Amino acid sequence: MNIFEMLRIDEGLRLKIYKDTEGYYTIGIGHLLTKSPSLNAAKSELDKAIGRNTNGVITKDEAEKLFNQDVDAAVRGILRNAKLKPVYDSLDAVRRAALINMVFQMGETGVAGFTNSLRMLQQKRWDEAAVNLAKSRWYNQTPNRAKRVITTFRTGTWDAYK
Repeated sequence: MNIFEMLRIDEGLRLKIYKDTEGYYTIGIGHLLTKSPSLNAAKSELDKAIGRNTNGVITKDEAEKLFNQDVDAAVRGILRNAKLKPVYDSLDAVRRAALINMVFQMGETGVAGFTNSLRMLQQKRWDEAAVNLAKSRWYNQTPNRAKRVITTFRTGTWDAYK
């Protein structure tokens, strides 16, 4: 198990524009296109992302290309963020993947706002951090995925994904 397989499990794969859990236009492996309610706006974002005039449909190769970019972007987002980088640095490789997962899902700014949870994680108070992470809109809107990520933070194992 690794961060790519982990996120493939949590995000799934769809080759045509669709709406994610928040109702936002998305494609591929959880690649958010826009928060705009306009499908045309979403299609324009897609054309720009891929580099060609699409029909709202991409290939698997193109989906995996955006995925690679997006995972790299989540890591870059962590490392340039002054609140997230120290937490990431303090973590083992399995829990580092759980933090990348969170940033992939809700963005650098979103995760950096989890101040109290981040502190508990850096203190390695795993059960307490797990309880704190669940006290969130994130957990309430996507509880099964949040549970998997939180179990990964709690145990430092891949038990939730195997």
